[PDB]
Formats: sequence, structure tokens, C-alpha cells
Amino acid sequence: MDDKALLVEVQLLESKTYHALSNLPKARAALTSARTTANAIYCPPKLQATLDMQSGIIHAAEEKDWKTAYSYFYEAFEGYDSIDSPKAITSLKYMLLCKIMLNTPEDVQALVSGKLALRYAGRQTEALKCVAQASKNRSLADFEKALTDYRAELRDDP
Amino acid sequence: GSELVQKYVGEGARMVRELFEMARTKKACLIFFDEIDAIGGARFDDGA
Amino acid sequence: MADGGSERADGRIVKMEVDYSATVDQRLPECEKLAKEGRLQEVIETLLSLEKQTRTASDMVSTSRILVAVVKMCYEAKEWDLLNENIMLLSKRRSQLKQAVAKMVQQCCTYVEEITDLPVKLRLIDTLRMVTEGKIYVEIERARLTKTLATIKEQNGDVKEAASILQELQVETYGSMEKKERVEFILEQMRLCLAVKDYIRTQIISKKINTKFFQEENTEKLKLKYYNLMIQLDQHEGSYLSICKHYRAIYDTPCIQAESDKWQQALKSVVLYVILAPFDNEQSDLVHRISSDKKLEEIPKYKD
Amino acid sequence: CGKTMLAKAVAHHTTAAFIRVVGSEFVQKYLGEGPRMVRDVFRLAKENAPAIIFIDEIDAIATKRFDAQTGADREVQRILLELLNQMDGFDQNVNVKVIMATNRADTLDPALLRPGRLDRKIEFPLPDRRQKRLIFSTITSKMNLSEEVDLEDYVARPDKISGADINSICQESGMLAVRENRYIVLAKDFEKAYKTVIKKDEQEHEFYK
Amino acid sequence: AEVKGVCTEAGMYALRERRVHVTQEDFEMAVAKVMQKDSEKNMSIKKLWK
Amino acid sequence: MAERGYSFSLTTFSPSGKLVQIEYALAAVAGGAPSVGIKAANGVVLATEKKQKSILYDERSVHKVEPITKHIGLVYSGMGPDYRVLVHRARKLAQQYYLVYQEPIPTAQLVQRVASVMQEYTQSGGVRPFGVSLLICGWNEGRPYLFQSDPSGAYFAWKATAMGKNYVNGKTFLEKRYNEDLELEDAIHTAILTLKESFEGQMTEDNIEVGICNEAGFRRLTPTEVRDYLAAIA
Amino acid sequence: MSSIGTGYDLSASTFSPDGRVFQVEYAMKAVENSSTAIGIRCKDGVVFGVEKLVLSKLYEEGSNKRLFNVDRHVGMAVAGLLADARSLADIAREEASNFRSNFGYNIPLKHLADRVAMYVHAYTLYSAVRPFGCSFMLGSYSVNDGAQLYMIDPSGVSYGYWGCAIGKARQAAKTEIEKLQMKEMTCRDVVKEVAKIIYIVHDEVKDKAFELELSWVGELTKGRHEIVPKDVREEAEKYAKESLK
Amino acid sequence: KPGDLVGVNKDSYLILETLPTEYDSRVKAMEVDERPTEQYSDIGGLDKQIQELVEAIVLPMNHKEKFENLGIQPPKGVLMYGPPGTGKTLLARACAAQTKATFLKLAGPQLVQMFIGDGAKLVRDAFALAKEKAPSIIFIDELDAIGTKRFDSEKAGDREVQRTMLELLNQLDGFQPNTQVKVIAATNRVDILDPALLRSGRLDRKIEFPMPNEEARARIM
Amino acid sequence: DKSKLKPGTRVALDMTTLTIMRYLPREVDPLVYNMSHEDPGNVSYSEIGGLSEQIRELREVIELPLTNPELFQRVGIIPPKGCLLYGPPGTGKTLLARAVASQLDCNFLKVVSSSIVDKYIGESARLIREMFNYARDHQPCIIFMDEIDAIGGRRFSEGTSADREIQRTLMELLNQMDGFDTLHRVKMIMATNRPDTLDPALLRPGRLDRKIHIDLPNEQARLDILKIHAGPITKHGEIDYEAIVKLSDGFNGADLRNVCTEAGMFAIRADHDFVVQEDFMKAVRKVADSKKLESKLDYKPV
Amino acid sequence: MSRGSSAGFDRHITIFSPEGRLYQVEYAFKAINQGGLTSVAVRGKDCAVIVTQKKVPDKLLDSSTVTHLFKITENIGCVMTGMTADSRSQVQRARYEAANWKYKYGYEIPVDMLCKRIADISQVYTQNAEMRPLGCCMILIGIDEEQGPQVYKCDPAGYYCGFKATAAGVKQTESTSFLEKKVKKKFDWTFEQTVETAITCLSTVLSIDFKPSEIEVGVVTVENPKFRILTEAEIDAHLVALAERD
Repeated sequence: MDDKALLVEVQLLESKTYHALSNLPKARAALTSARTTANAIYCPPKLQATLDMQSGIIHAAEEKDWKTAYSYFYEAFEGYDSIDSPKAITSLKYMLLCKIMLNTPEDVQALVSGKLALRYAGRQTEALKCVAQASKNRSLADFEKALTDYRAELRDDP
Repeated sequence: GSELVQKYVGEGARMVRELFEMARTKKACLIFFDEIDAIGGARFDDGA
Repeated sequence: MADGGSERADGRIVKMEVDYSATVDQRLPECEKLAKEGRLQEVIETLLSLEKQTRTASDMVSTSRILVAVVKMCYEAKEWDLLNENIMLLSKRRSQLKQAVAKMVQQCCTYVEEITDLPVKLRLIDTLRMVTEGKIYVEIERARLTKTLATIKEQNGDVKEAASILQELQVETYGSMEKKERVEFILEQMRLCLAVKDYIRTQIISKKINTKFFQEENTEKLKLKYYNLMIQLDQHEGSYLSICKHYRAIYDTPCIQAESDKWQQALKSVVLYVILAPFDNEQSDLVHRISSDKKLEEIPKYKD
Repeated sequence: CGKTMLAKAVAHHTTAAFIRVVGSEFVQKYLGEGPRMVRDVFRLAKENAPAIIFIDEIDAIATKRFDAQTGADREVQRILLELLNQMDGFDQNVNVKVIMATNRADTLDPALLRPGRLDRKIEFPLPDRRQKRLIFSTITSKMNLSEEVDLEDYVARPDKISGADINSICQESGMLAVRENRYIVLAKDFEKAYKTVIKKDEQEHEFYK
Repeated sequence: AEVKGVCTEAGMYALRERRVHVTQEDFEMAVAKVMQKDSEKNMSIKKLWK
Repeated sequence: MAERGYSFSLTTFSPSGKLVQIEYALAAVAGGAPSVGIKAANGVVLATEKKQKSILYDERSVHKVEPITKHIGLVYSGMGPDYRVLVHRARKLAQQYYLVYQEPIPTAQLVQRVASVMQEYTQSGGVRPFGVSLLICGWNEGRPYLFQSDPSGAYFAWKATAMGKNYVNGKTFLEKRYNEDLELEDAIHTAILTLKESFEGQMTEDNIEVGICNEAGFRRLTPTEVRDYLAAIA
Repeated sequence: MSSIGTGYDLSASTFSPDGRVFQVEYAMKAVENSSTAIGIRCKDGVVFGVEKLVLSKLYEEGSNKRLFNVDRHVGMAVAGLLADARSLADIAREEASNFRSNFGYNIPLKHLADRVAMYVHAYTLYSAVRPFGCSFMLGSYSVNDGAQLYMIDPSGVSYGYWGCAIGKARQAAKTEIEKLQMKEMTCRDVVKEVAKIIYIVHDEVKDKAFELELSWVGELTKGRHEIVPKDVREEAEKYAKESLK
Repeated sequence: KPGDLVGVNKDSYLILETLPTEYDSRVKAMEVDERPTEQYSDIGGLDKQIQELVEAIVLPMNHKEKFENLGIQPPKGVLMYGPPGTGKTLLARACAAQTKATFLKLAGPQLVQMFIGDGAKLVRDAFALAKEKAPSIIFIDELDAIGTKRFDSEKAGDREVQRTMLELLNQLDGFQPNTQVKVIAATNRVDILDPALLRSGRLDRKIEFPMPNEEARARIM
Repeated sequence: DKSKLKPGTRVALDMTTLTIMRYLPREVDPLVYNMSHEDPGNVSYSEIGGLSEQIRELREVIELPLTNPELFQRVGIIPPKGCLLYGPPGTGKTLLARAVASQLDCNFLKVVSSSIVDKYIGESARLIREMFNYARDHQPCIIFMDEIDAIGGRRFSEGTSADREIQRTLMELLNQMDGFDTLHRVKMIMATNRPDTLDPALLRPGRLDRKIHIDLPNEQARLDILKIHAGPITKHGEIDYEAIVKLSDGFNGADLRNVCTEAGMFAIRADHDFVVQEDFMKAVRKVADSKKLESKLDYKPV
Repeated sequence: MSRGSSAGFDRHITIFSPEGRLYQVEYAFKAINQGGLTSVAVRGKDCAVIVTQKKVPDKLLDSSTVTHLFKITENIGCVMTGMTADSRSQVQRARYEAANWKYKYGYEIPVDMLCKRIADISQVYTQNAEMRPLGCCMILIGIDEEQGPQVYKCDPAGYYCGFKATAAGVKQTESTSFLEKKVKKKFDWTFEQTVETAITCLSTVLSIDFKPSEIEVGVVTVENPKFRILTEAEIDAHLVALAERD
């Protein structure tokens, strides 16, 4: 009979682990329970950002609705930036990622730029940016290169 | 009034009209209308 | 009027504003003679005084005194500014309709244009704000008021400001806009657009309107100029489709069709460009009709 | 909040028959026809199954209060009784139950309709920060939004507005831009549209101002 | 009806998961979802009381 | 006849067995401003949305966290008239109490006496109940108190509760975040967040008033003092 | 409908969606059933002119009670339901009686009108007693603020007038008063003036056959409210007859 | 052409023949109740109401030429409501007599003979006939039924007469039809008339007759 | 063709073998044809001053997505699914709607919904379906569905059986136009005049998006209506228009038309061509009697 | 329909409607729109200023004798806004309450206390089964000799809220919005400034602009130990200044 905001957070982190293996079903079931207690804010900024970021990974790659993924990511960054350091970094790259798959350059470039983006923007903004240009241009070779050079950071978050 | 309730809609008025004509024909008479709380009675403008 | 300045309301709106204005107009011929020489204080005061009497639409009445008066003021660059000042003060505070304030200001600006070139340009800005709220009568006069910018500004570097304003009015269309006036605005717009060299302006506006208005006989003098201007922007961009229509239009013109050297060239323009564009519907009808047409045969140079 | 919209989106996806009726269609057409019509609609869906039965309105049908001293009420009180039944007969088979739309949760009965006769009884969040973020993001996708204030700023400022009010603010903001002949609409435009639909001034209450 | 509803609701969650059978995790979630919704609809003395 | 006459009256009983009237009164408070009250157990905080927006409110002699006596304050929701009489009677009763014992009244005895009065209107017919739900704070005997008195004329003991706009959601956050025994400063931070759920249109430069009750006593706080807490957690 | 004649007047404890209860609007209609009472204010007194509807010529003075003596400087000319006319006379008068005892001086009209107006509205609030439904005027000459004329309608609104008329021909009469002068001139010139307005307004779809009654309250009668003398009345009337024709 | 009866072949359905237009004798009999005249000499009471009515119907029918010249609308008609018994039929008859406009005493569904099918036609035709032959005054009695303020209709002959009235009122606004076609109506209430009638003043001056005033009583005697 | 059958169109079929002899072009009910042609007004369809504010707010809804869908898509906004107008009886809900619609030059069918009154649905359905064909055929088009209230809708806790029987005719039209589609080319604007019967179905968006109050004419607005209405009538000029606004405090716009008609009728009894200050005053008095009875002064917010 | 519901007792005798607010109270606000008196009150540091239509429909009325500015204390003043029938009854009631208090406290009343106290009296009218709430708003002006000029407004039912700037009337929402801009960009106050700002905002909302014998402006200045009515002499001077001001 119990749900709580803190209980949802365990389930948000479990979804993230499932996304990295490439399995949406067990994650989707878990997403539901988590968003429902979230609707009415009752949480510090850190929980809000986690709920936003997970909802986004499932919607972006897996379900494939880019408009839905991105929107949650924008909230997640702003929430993340305050308390966190490593988390915030991820969420900004993820913002670029939705739009790269959609294959519009316009959105990617705008997102790279100032919202609060500059501080967390590291070497990986350039990896994400170089891959977008490579998809757009239709060059496979440009892509292989970005992966090799940037790799440690790319690999660390599963 | 209840004894003639031959209807095809609006037919009922033609009966009222006939009963009146017959009374009029007999001078030095009284006509008494029984059971005219319906067909020649109260309207229903609130009806459904 | 009621519940705002009741009682002798019948008098305040009707009686006072109409009389006061009539009375200064009677006083005017003295003023006009003084006005050239100086007497700055004399023009501003007479106008404001009228407005002082409460009602809605004080401006409109106040419009009589200005009709003769603005002409004389414009020769001195000092006086015209004062004149418009009066009109803004009452309006801003009380909020005087959409319509009442917009009519007076325009008329002061209309007169300035003829007299000399430079005072209008500065005053145009002032008057353009006031007219903006409307949707009906105001909107039409507003468009006509914009027309002034188009001729003057092209000569300067101000051509960019002129283009911007004119395009906005024209882009969003109401059934309030008249078709006759509409043609004259867009024609002028092309020359501004050409001067700036903004390929997008000619393309975007054209979709909003119809190319057909120009195709008419009434429009025939404007028609040629409108197309000439339009061909170049699209031609530099390298979009073959757009230019092909314009060439066909020049050809459709009778002055061009009658003369032999001129008809060959116009028609030539459509065939070479259309074939250059990648294989299409537009390519097919055009190329086949030109060869099958009897005119094509008469000249062997073109025929090959 | 486009509760019914969800019912439309799934109905379309199936590629099957959809029988959609109102409350008014259940009640008579020749006086006393109305209860008979209640039996008809459900059975008709079974003949052409898979199918969906949808009821837009039960605003006077699922209400406990009825008379018979009012002649009109008699057909209506029958439609409610038949609807309780349909749920019983449907069970322990492959027939899906009645899918319905209502304004509130106090029109329906609390002890004649209750969960596990309708699997899911779904409330749509009245506060929902994220839902609104999604409404603004449709505008972002189609053409980029310029910022004077963040997007997060847009959702943070309301925090209990109904679904009708979100629709209103988005709609009006795009209308202002159109007149101006913008093709990129401002951040600030969103703020003003919103301010206008805080009913009875920006100070809402109108007695604690 | 509420007990019938808990069992059924449990089965629906398990499909989402990619399962063919319920677990504990689903069964307990079902109980919660049916009962709170009932208690929300039925009560109306609870607004800031009990 | 129908249910209409019977159920509404408080000149005779509801046929339901519980009065449909007190339930009506709670709806009134829902239409009111949002109010949170939390006993930390280091002090009590009462916070409410106060409409300034340009500073359109005198905050020099009229407030929304208002002192009854030295160490008691009230914050309210719902009908404004009903409350004003309720304040003036409440202070009167308090003063009778301070006069006699020589101690300002504690929240726990006061609510019970106050409840007797509100019950009379819920008994009397032609007379409607008071349509204010009160959050009473106090520090007396070395212990902080928070009580809720509803429009029926009953008093209930709470450590933290919510009134006003979306009370259902307030009570759910309070149970979730709140812990027995906390610091009065952390407590204001969650109270401003409790308001923020169903604020409406969000806080300007200051569009809240908070008052604190502690060891030294109940004091409503100035717009500047109030603003410092809001930066920490909005 | 701006009023319902059954529903929202079942009790006098009602309001209506526009903001004003229908019972009060009906109470303006009650005044329409009767003839007109005009009263024009000078700076040396007030002069009333009321037309009194007659059915018999066995009527003598103190019949219909169109003129009441509220005080020894306050006069009242009334219009509307005569039944209602007696209670409004009591309400003004009792307020006057307490005032005279305690304060010990002539009443300023500025205070009386608001004070009475509170009482007229107070019946409307209550459902212990129904709204009033006659309309009256107070006209006074005092050294307290001079000659002053107020009109209080059954709603309980009090307003200043130099010229007020209440009746079924109040709208038509008020305009007529504004065209004439009476504002600065004596009661002796004015009496003639109050009579003529009544004859000119006098319609046969708003009024019936009448005998004229006019009244003083000014410097000539030495403060006090008296009815004009028969001789004087007949000269004021003689002009009133001539002026119509 | 419309309103013409036709022959249809029984064996195979084609329109074979034509038959005379149907009229109704019952309508003709109802007409002209102007004699004896009522005047204002055995009908009366409520002095103000009678004056407004003379202004709304009677004078614009005689004084018709002037309205056209001035450019200003005449009154479209007069509506009478309130408890009856003041002589709502006599009043209508008296005004119509002054003017020498043809007087139809008619009520919407009253010429329905036998079946509903055949009867629909008969009642519709009557409604139109009365409007025509301008100038005229059509007197409608017991319009509670035609009014259909309510959410239910009769769906017999009443519907037809009901629709033609609304179309007619939509058409009437002008200067020219307003004078020519006059309408006077008597009904018991004012809240069971067409929903349009109540919206705005679609007939100029609408009169309620109050409970008998002192002047009213004296005059009826 | 097999396109000579589509739902709702007329067909002739042989009696004895039930095969299609021919196409039969659909009947056009004469009632719909009357609604299209006739304008119930006698007032300007350009503007009426001070009502102007309201006319602009309506225009934003209709003209801007309909005329140029182009601008709306680049902005990133959707077309509205309608606008609802209200105000007490005869506030000119139709007149404000006529003026925007005419200017843009769109087809109008102005419908009073007492012509769709019924015992039960049948005959009214054809009229409804035909109004939908008319609107699509003459697209862009606006159905002024005037008096949505005349039709049933609000079923309260309990209404009559009758309300529901008629209510179906509105429900079907509303749906057809919006929220099963994204289009605003075919649109309906609804006018209400009686607050008492107003549908919860409409209220809920996607059969709507805006609620626009069409107010009782303003302090200045009555003055301007009086001047345009006076103008056709012979006069010498009056100053009276200021006196008439006071007395006419709370009279709707339609009632101001009654006062001009009655004033001309008074000049005409006198046998003077000139209308004078007095004849309009007499008129205000007469209209006032009809005002209380006919129209509400009571406030309706939705 | 309209606010509340007819069902049950709530207009026969005063017992709450479903809304939890009395049927009569919600209706009570509507009563201001009946009145047609649109007021804005602005607060200075040298005076408290109230500007209202005096509602004189004709000069047949005497402009002086007609009033809506009342002297309810020894220098506290108020203005009445809304249904006039309600307004005189509230004035006279306020006056009793005022005199009693002045004696007890022994000195002139704070503006805040006076508004609070009338607000308590109006609840009484609401609660009692014979009676019904007042439909009017009293806007009190006065200078508290500690804090400075204060402008209070009481609502029909007897709601009380603090105000440093207020508006009431038909067009209540519009008048408060014009004044809200002026409060934000607060000018330094003097007798003339405060008065100019009050009139100007009321004249934008109405869009007519006042006559110098049709408004009544009421001030409590530091120079007067009395409540003073500006009259036609003073108002005319501010009115010609408005046109010219901006």
C-alpha cells in the first residue's frame, strides 16, 4: 500500500541499469509507478531531475519519440546542475542525443549554447556535436573517429 | 368526451366541433359535457 | 458619456469641443502669417486647449484646425514636432480609442511629405506606432502611410527599415485589404527587396499573394517591372523553377510577343532554364509546346 | 486535459469497429424505447467484435438520485440499472467492459461501481508539472523557441492549473505572434497569455488582494 | 470485487515486464492500486481530516 | 418531498446522520489561500500566501499571520468575515485567560474552548457554521503546539497538516518529508515548499508571509525576513 | 427576465443574480400606481405640490394624508401606497423625536436623510417585516444648513435635489422642473410654480382626477409646516390652470 | 409546382396527372370578425395599455407612406401576454377594424384533418395564406403550442407552422414588410412563445397587462 | 461510378430489382437555403464602436489560422477548435459574428435552433447533416449556431426526457467539425442567450478552446450606436444622444434599435418629418417596459 | 446558471450552499455592478486620497447636497461604492460603531481598526436568519499618526484585507490593474501628486474623463484636523492639470 518519492528513486535507478543492457520491458513497468507519485511535486530538486532523466532515456532510443525524450531532459539538467556534478554532464549530452537521431542540426546547436550548459559542457559536447555532423553529412568515417578519440568518457556512463 | 376517442391526430378537434353543432341545432335544450378534463381539457406545454 | 462626466454631458461632448475648434480656426489666418517667422508658443497652445475638454474622440474634431495649419508649420523644422506632441499627451493618458488618435497623426504626416523630404522620415516612426492597433479602417490607412517609407528610404541606407515594415503588413492578409491597393504595395516591395539583396524576401512574400494580379492587363505597366526585379533574386540563388514562370510571363506580355527579337528571347529563357532544372512536369509541357508552336519554326537560329 | 483524446488514439490504432454513443442516445426515442436501446448497443458490439463501446456522457445516468414522480426520470433510472448488469454478464469471458468519460468523480455511485468491475479507474493529475512541459515542447520541435526566460520557468510558475487553462495560454500566445508577423515567437509572449487567463485579475481571490 | 481486481491487475503488470507470470513485486502493487482508488472515491469527509 | 430541505438545514438533522454542512464549509477553505502549519518540536511555523504582487497590502498593521496573544498566532483559510469575529472573540477569551492565570493561553486548551463556540453556530438554525479552518500555533510550557480546528467545531491534534488550496496533496507531502523533532529553520524551508505545490502563479519578490513561534514567542515576520527563507528553498 | 414574480421573493431573506432583489423593484412599482408628488427647493424653504386623487366630495382635510408634519421645520410630501405612507411617516418622526429631546436643536437635513435611509433599507434586509413600498420626500428650512430637499425611495437610497418628483410621472416631471427656475427664488413665487408642473405633466394614462394640495415649509410660515391657505392655494392653482391652456 | 396535388400511377410509381390545389374552407369561415365592431366603447380597461397598442399597430397601417420616406422602421407588430380576460380577442378585433385590414383569427395546428400526413399540409398552407393579402393582421390565439420554448415538439402539423414563423420573423426586419404585414398575438404567458421572440424586441412594444388598476376598474364599468 | 454512392446522398433504385438506375442529386431543404440568404440585422457589418474590442478578440480566433495556416505552423501552434460567445438576450452575438465573417468574406448559415426542435431525432438530423455538407461545400464557413440552449444540453442532476431527445442534434454537428480533425477551415461559433441550459460537453475543450464574453454595450458604445441609427431618419440634429445613454443604462444593443424605430413612429404621429429630442425620449420609456420582461440584467459568467 | 444552488435553505433562511459560501454572499459582489460607482483609492505619504464618481445625473440635482463622501470619525473619512441602498445603511452603521470606539479608546481611530470593526459587524448581518449581507464596499481614508496614510477597503460580506492601494466598482479588475503599475513605480508623494495619480488611473479605465462638478475627491491631509471634501474649486484645478501632465 506504500509509495513514496524516495521509493520511486530506487526504481528510477533500476530503469537506468535496464536501459544500458538494452531492455525496455522491465524498465517501462517500473517507469509507471515512479511518474505517478511524481506528478504532484513533493520532492527536492535532486529527485525531480532523476525522474525526468530516466523517463527521457526510455522515450528517446527505445520507444522512439524524440519530442517526448527531450522535454524531460531539459528539466533534468536544470535540476541536476545545483546539487550534482557528474550527473549534470550526462543529462546535457543526452539533450543533444535525442535531436541527433531526429537528424535536425538546428536543435543540437541551440542546446549546445547557454541555458546553464557552459559549465558542465566538457569534451563530450564536442563528441556529440561531431557525430551529429557525421550523420547529417552522411560520412561514416567521421563517426568512427569521434568514437575512438573521445572514448573513456563515452564508455564510463554505460 | 371520453366516449369518442377516435384519433388519427387532430381528428379529435373535428369530433368536438360536431358535438357542438348538434347541440346548437336543438333550440331550447341544455348540453352537458362530461369527462372533458382530457380531449378538450388542460394543455401540456411542459410535456415530454 | 454616462457615469464619467454626467450632468451637462450633452453640452460637454457636443457643444464645447465643436465650438472650441471652430473658434481657433476663425483665429487662424493671423497665426498662419506669424507661424513662418516664429511664434512657436502660438501653435502648440491652440491645439492642446481643445483637447482639454473631456469626451471620447476629442482628436477627430481637433483635426479641422490642423488641415490648413500643418502645411505652414513644416517649413520651419522646429514647429511640426510641437504639433504632434499635443495629440500624443491626451491620447496616452485617457486612452483615446484605436481609431481617434490614428487619424489625426497620419494627416499631419501626409502633408509633410510633399513640402520636403527629410521631416517625414523622422515623423513616420511616431505616427506608425499609433496606427498599429486596429483591424479595419485603421489598418488600411496604415498601409498607405507605410508607402511613404518606400520611395524615400531606397536612396539611403534606411531601405532595410522600409522593407521590413511593408512586408509585415502584406504577409498577413484580411478581407479588409483592397485588391487595387494591394498590387501597388507589393510592386514597390520588390525594388526595396532587390536593393538590400535578400533572396528570401521576394520568395516568402510571393507565396502570400498571387502572381496572377500582375498577369492582368490593368497591371501591365507594373507587371514588367515587378518580374524583372523578381528574376534576379531567384536567378542568383540558382533555383531554376521560380525564374521559368517569370520568363513565361514576359512572353505573355503583348508588347514583348509582337516584336520578333523580343518574343524569341523571352520564350528562349523559359526553354533553356526549364531543361537545366532536374526532369519534371514543368519541363515537359514547356519544351514540347515551344517546338510544336508555329513561331519557333520561322527563325532557324532558335529552331536548332 | 484531453482525457477523451486518449480514448480516440487507441480506438484508431485497433483498425476495428467503434460504436460510440452518448447518454442521450441510450434514453428513448418513442417513449419507453430507452431501456431496450441499452441492451441493443452492447450486443451489436459483440456481433462485430473486436469493438469498443464508448459513452461520452453519464452525467445524469450514473447519478444515484432519480424519482418516478417525474415521468422523465423513469427511463434514466433503468439505463443505470441495466449498465450495472452488463458488467456482471460480461465477466469470466473475453468481453471487455464499458469505457466511459465524466467531468467529476462525485456523479457516479460509490457503492454500485467500484474497482475490480472496471480494472483501472484513472484520475488525470490536476497538478502536473511535466505534462505542461510536454505541451510547450511541441512548439519547440516544430520551430525553435527563443529564450528570455528558460523553459523550466514556464512550467514552474503555474502549479495547479486545469487542462483547459494550459490549452488557452498556448493558443493565445501563438495568435499574438501571428498578427505581429513573427515566425519565431518569444518566451515573454507565453508569460503574458498566461497572466491574462488568471481569472479575476493577477490577484486571483478578489477579497484578499 | 476488489480481491478479483487485485489478481487481474497483477497479471497485466507482469506482461509489461516481458513475463508470462506474476511475481511478488506485481502482486503487491496490485493490492495497493485497487484499494486507494476505492478509498479516494468513497470517502469525502477526508479533505484535511482523516 | 426531496432531499434538498432536510439535508441542508441545521434547524433539524441531516437524514444521512452526519451533517452535509460542515462538508460544505471545508470546500470554502479550499477556495481560500493555501496555508501550512508544521510543529517542528523546536518551534512552530505558520506560512500563507499573502497577495502583494506590487505591495498592494499594508503590512504595517494588517497581516495574514496574526497574534491572538503573546505567544499564539493563527493562520487561516476560507471565508474572511467569519474569521474576523472568530479572531476578536478568540483574543477576548485569551485575555480573560491571561487576566486570571497570568499566563497566555496554550493552544491545546484554547482549541477546545474555541471549538465550543464554533459548535454553537453548527447547532443553531438559521445560523451557518464559521467557514474558516484555523491553524493554531503556540509555545507554552516549554513545548511547541500545533492544532487544527475545523468548521464543524471540533479540534484535532496534528504535528503537521495543510489547509486551503489542494489540502489532500499538502497532507501527503507533510507525512512524507516531516520527521518527529526537527529544527525550526529547516521547518520553514519545507513549509514554503508545501505552499509551492498549489501556490497559483508563483511567488514574486515576496508574496508570502511566515510567522514563527518559539522559545521567545510568536512573532509575525517582516517582508525582508520572510524573503531570506524563500531563496533557500522556493 | 430581470425579475421573477414568484421565486426569489418567497422570503425577504433573498438576493438575486444581478445584485438587487426583485421585491425592491416591485416596491418602485407600488409608487407608480399612485399620482405624483413634486417638491421644489428654494433657499428660503421648500414648497410641495402633491395632486390628491379623489373618489368623493364628502372628503375633508386629514384625508389621504399626502402631507405629514414630521417636525416643526421638517415637512413631508409623499407618493404611492397610502397604507405604506403611514409607517414611513412614523419612522422619520420617531428619529426626529429622539433627536429633539437629546440634542436640543433643529435637525440638519444632511444627517436625517442618511439616518432614515438606513432604516428604510433595514426593513428590506429583514424578513420580519416586508420592504416599504411608498416613496417620500423631506423638505426642511432650518438655520442648520438652510433649505434642503432630499428624496428617499423605498429601496433606501437618499439623494440631494433642488427639484424632485416621485410618482408614475416622475421621469417626465423631473425634466420639466429643470427647464423652470425656482432654485434661488422665494416660497411665495415658488408655490405658483409647484402647481403648474403638476398640471402640465398630468396625463390620463398615468393619473386620474384630482384636487390640488400644496404645502409650506419656509420663512413665511416661520419654519413650521403648514398647508397653504385656501385663498393662496386658489391663486397658485389659478396660474396652474392658465399655464396648461 | 409546389402545393399542387398530383396523381401518381398505382402500378408503377411515376407522376401521371395533376389535381387542384387544396385550400381550407375552415379558414375562410374563421376570418373577418371585425363586425360587429368593438371600437373602444365595449372594450377597455388599462388606459396606458390601450394607448401603446394603438401606437404599435393601428397608426402605422394608416400612416404607412411616411415611414418609407423617413427611412426609419415602423413597428414590426405588437405582443400581448399576461393573464387574459382583459379582452385579448376584442382588442385585436377593434384595432383591425380601425385600420380596415383583413382580420384572421387563426391558430397554428387547427386544420389537421384525419391523418397527420394529410393534416400537415393543410395547417402549413393556412399559415402562409394569412401572412399574404397584405396589408393584414394575423391574430394568433393559444401560441403555447407553436412556441416550443421546450425541448419537445408535437411533430405533426405543429412543426410546420412553427418553422415558417421563425423564417418569417427573420425576413420581417426592414421598413417595408413591417408596416404591411402586422402580427398581433395573444398568449397566457410570455415564456412559451418562440425562443427568438424573447430574444431582443423582434416586435416593437410588447405589452404586459397588469392587474386591474383603479382607472381600469372605473372604465370597464 | 461507385462514387455516386457515398453516405447521405440520394440514389434512385429500381423498384423490382433494386439496382441503381441513376444518381439522384441530393435534396436541399428550403429551410437551410433561407438561413444562408437572410441576414436578420439592419445594422453595419463593418463595425459597431466600443463593441470593437470584442470584434477583435473573435477575429484572432477565426481569421488568423483560417486565412494563413502558414504563420501558425512556423510559430508552432495548432488551430482552435472553436469559440463560444455569450451575454444576455440580444447583445448581438450574431451581429459581431456577421461583421468579422463578412469582411473576410466567408459563407454564413445563421441558424436559430428552434427549427431543429423535435420529439425525437429524425427529421432534424437531415437538417444537421445538410448544414455540415453546406459548410464543407462552401468552405471556409461558419455556422452561427444561435441558441445552443434552445436545444437540450444541460441535463442537470436530472432534467426532462425531452431535453435528451433534442440534445442529440447539437452533439452530432459539433463533433463532426472539431477534434476528430485538426482543421478550422470548417468551423462553428456558438451563441448562448439563456444561461440555464448549457452543455457540459461543449465546455470541455476540443469542441472549444476559447470563451469570449460579448459584453453589454459600454458607456461610450451606446452613444455611437445612437448616432448611426439616427442618421437615416430625418432630423435637424439632436444633442439628446447623451440623455438617452443614461436612461438606457443596461439596455442591450438591440434595444437601442427599438428606441430609434419608436422615435420615428412618434415624429410620424405628430405629422412632422423631423425627429426631435422629445420623440426619442418617449421611446426610451416605452422600450423599458419590454426590456425588463424580455432581457436579463442578471450577470452570467461561464 | 449562477454561483451557488437554489436547492434547500440558503435564501429562505441563511444556511450554506454547496460552495460553503452563502448564496446571498456570492450574489453580494454582483451588487457592486448594480451600483455603477467605480472608485480607485491611492495612498500617499502626505495624504490618503479617494476619487469616485459623485453620480450627479443632472444639474437639477444640487452638486453639493448629493454626496457619497461621508465623515465617519473626527477626521477618518470614507467613500461609498456599490448599491446605494446598501451604501447609506452601511454608512450610518459605521458611524455608530465609530463614535463608541472613539470614546473608549479615547482618541481618534486607526484606519485599520475601523475597517476591521465594520468587517465584524457585516458578518453579523450575514449570519442572522432575518437579515442578508450588505452589497456595498466602504473605502476608508485617514492618516495613522504613526505609520502614515492608509487606504482600506472592506468587501460586501465583511471580508477584510489590508491594503496600501485599492480599487472597487464595476470595472474593479481594470482599476486595480492601472493602479498596480503606478504602486510599482512609486512616485514621491505630496498633496498634488497623490491626487493626480488617483484620478488618472480611474480616467483611463472609463475613458471619458471627469467633469469638475461630477466627481467627489476626499482627502485626509495633515493640515486639516477634520475630514474634508475637495468640492468643484479644487477638483477643477487637478483636471485641467491631467491633460497637460502626460
